[PDB]
Amino acid sequence: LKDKILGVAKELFINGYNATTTGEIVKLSESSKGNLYFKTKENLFLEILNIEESKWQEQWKSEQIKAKTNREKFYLYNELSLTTEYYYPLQNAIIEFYTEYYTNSINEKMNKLQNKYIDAYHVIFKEGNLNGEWSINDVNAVSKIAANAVNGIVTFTHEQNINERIKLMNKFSQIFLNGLS
Amino acid sequence: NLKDKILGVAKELFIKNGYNATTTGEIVKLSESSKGNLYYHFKTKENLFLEILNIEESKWQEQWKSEQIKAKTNREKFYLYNELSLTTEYYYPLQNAIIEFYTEYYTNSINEKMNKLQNKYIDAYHVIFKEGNLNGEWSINDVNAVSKIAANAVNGIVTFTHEQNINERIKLMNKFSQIFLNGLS
Ligand SMILES: CCNc1cc2oc3c/c(=[NH+]/CC)c(C)cc-3c(-c3ccccc3C(=O)OCC)c2cc1C
Repeated sequence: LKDKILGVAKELFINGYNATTTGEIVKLSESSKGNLYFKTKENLFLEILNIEESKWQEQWKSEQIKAKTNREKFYLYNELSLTTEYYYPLQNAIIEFYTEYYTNSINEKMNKLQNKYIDAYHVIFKEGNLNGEWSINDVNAVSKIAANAVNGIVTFTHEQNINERIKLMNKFSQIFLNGLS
Repeated sequence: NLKDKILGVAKELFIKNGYNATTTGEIVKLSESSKGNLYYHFKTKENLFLEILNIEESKWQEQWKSEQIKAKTNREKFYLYNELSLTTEYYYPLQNAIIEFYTEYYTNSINEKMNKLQNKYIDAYHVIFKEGNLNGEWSINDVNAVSKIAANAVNGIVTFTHEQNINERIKLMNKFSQIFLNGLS
């Protein structure tokens, strides 16, 4: 029954973490105070990141076959990253959470959510070493970089023409990938 | 000095209490000023904050100009700048008040000046890349884009890697600086 609440949450969060609150989440939704018990707010929010992280991650599975090689897949995952409505449009809300509501158990809990977000790149780079497109020496490192680099392009340019955004991402994808060969 | 005092008191107020918490009345009283003189200079708390952010911006470029003497070549400069940016986040106090503000207003009016404010930060790369071209450290026939990219690539690495110990994160950032810079030839 209580799956309805998440829609108002995902919606509201993408106003921010601070601005949205347990009151708004219930009253603007119609559900008892107790019924919402994921116990804490940071347990609710952290749950939403997974449903959106998964949604994106299965959209990428459904769209990546168009990329024939791994080199194309890298370009594409980064392009698609800009256009998706999953995960990446919450990233602002995380930055607040990252640097405010962080209990020590929450840190370790959502580190698994981090490792999920790199595995897109981990698979790609490993497969490149396999399919013979390049030779990475420390992949899990190079993935952490490519990912966070990319997240940077996506998040910190949410205020200009979308055709341009894609061009800058493409250029990055090209530079980065070339730095490995 | 009543303008500068307000900015100065506002800053330390924001640092201690955060954007949303700090009130105009507090700023007014503690700087021994008046709501009028505040409205005259700044109009809104929204704007006052931007002026602080611009003062700090200039302190940064001032700081950089001094620190970059340490790095001889433009290759070295690029490495060092990206490091400095990474180390910063750990102890910059306005950090938290900036995240509040940034998310509370990104209004096409307020967002206008926030963009103009990042262009000064991008101009740092723009120089490094430009000057590297002239000494022949690389060939970039498109210095403005690659500047935009580098800026946001670094900022992404700084901001979205708040789990590891500082040793590891400097190791990553330099590995990025290595890969990126390498793939320009
Ligand atoms: C020892 C002095 N250390 C400094 C450290 C700083 O760290 C910053 C970290 C950040 N971390 C991510 C949230 C963001 C956004 C801005 C920062 C600024 C900053 C603030 C206002 C305007 C521009 C900048 C800025 O960095 O750009 C200047 C060109 C900043 C400024 C100074 C002086």
